[PDB]
Amino acid sequence: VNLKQAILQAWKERWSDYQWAINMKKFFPKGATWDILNLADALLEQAMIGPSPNPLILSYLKYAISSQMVSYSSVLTAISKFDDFSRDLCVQALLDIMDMFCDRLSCHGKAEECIGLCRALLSALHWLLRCTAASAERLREKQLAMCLQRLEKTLSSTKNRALLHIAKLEEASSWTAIEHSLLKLGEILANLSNPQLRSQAEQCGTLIRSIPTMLSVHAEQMHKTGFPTVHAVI
Amino acid sequence: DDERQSIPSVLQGEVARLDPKFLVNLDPSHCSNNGTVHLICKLDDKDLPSVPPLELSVPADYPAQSPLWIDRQWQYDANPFLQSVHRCMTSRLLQLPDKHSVTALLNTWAQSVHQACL
Repeated sequence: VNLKQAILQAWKERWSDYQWAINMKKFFPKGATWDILNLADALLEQAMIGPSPNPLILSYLKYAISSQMVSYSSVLTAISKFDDFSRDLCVQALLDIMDMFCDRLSCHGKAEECIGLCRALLSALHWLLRCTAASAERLREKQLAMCLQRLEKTLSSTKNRALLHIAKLEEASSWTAIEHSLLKLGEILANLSNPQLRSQAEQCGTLIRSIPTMLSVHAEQMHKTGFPTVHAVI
Repeated sequence: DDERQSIPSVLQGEVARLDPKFLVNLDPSHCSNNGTVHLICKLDDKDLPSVPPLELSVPADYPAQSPLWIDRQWQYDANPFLQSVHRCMTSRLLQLPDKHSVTALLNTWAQSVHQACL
């Protein structure tokens, strides 16, 4: 219940924006239950805000994602149903912070928290798939280019591939739905937007399709040598 | 005569008597035998927290700059405030002659973090 007056007091004044951590630690029991942290404050504030970037809060978001519960932030930015609204102004900052968030690595949860975060980021990728749909008309490609670029970026191999495989082997229906949505997006993307556009999206689609294929596919070559093994054993 | 049960006694014995403002735990065990320490510390006081250090020490001669800031670049370019904090920290570190990760390093880090408010 304290979270309401807490966020009220927070937004009510323009604090130093770094003394916020101290003010929170003081006003909060400092370890009672961190599931009522800024994690949901961003979304519950942006809901009523709608067509507004809500500044002075992204700084708090950054000072939180510095060292806080990354899992809750991930699941809450995943379940954020902003594709329907498609503000293209707030979701832009959301993808920007998510990029630097997923760039380096995740953190340890000493439990299946990692698998939960993986499922969350899978749902987040599903959400990102709607970027081209929100940018199909674009009568009033900027967001589409950046979204497909971040999509391609997030596919760093030997880092998340095993995690995505685990996630896919932990539940299928969600993954099949994501694949069907990807197919639908690729089909809807059959318009000649640009040379780079509608071309790299297919590449990311094939990459996503190859994600559950295998992780150690035999790609070696140039083995110019008559193998005597089979010869001798035969 | 051999330990066979734990890390070097001197380090844990000395760090065990530090302030309650700090909190020490262990990362994935990549320092089983020689390093014998991989600590993560979170300053809990009337100040804004920050990224934790690595704290990997060497034998008791202690020429050990234990933290190496593996996540220095992005986690410190995230905000200009903590970036300047890190810069002040680094400028303060080099003046320490034969610093000690156990006490001196963490003490200077906490001092800089508390002076960060200028």
